[PDB]
Amino acid sequence: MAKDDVIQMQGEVIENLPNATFRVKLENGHVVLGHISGKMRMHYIRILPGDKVTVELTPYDLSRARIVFRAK
Repeated sequence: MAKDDVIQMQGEVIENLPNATFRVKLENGHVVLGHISGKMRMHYIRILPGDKVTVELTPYDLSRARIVFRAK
């Protein structure tokens, strides 16, 4: 199936920063920085270092992605 250049990766949080920003490391070890938003995200969720979450990398670069809900 064809589509944009968006790909969901499975990584774990490594650090936590303000501005609704968070860092997660993929399988290669590289950490990506992004922001978390949405419905379940506005429910005052609990985030901590070591949690499995999904992140969608953008074509802009490999140093900025979108924070997605936890890894199913």
